[PDB]
Amino acid sequence: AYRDQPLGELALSIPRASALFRKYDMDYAAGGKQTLARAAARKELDVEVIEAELAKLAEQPIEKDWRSAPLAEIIDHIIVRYHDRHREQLPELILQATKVERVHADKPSVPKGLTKYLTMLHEELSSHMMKEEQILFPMIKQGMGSQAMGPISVMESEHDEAGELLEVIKHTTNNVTPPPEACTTWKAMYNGINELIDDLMDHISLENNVLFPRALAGE
Ligand SMILES: [O]
Ligand SMILES: [Zn+2]
Ligand SMILES: [Zn+2]
Repeated sequence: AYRDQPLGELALSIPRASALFRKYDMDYAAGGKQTLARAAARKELDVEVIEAELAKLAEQPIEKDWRSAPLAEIIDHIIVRYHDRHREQLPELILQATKVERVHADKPSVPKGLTKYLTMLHEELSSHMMKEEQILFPMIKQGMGSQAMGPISVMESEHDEAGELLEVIKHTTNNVTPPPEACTTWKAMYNGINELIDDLMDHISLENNVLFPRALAGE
């Protein structure tokens, strides 16, 4: 009965359900408590079609269940797979945007402002990830999460803010769709933005749907 399960649960139990949700712009990362039925109702989408899509994906076995992994292992994975990867992706994308805005400034379809908006995202992310790595994650590792509800809600507010900056980047790039005039840098950059959105959503999902709720529950 997938329509009745929360998005976050579905994304964690069905391999690549996250990619299905991305296609429909369903926020499983910050909106993970919503039922699929609700999220579908909000978007005016046929849930039965989405349920069939999920059933086909569930045919693949699941590769690794983060729902049961120890919190310290989740944290080290976040740092290596997501935090450090964002520290490399974003500056690359900023450089590519700088060049595109420079060279194609006079094309009517150029994504004007993209360099600044990627830089804003990068700046918010850098300070956010440092708070996590230096202050919050160490306390969660020592089993102190159930006394950290204040801090954790602050981090979830910051995840929501990063979500808003993603929407701005989407808006500036026509939902990350290159015009017919785009060169290979411009196309590659848009592919990299999509990759960044994928990773960021999986990163935030892992924190909002697994790490933080388990830590608050006393792990
Ligand atoms: O994060
Ligand atoms: Zn993080
Ligand atoms: Zn975070």
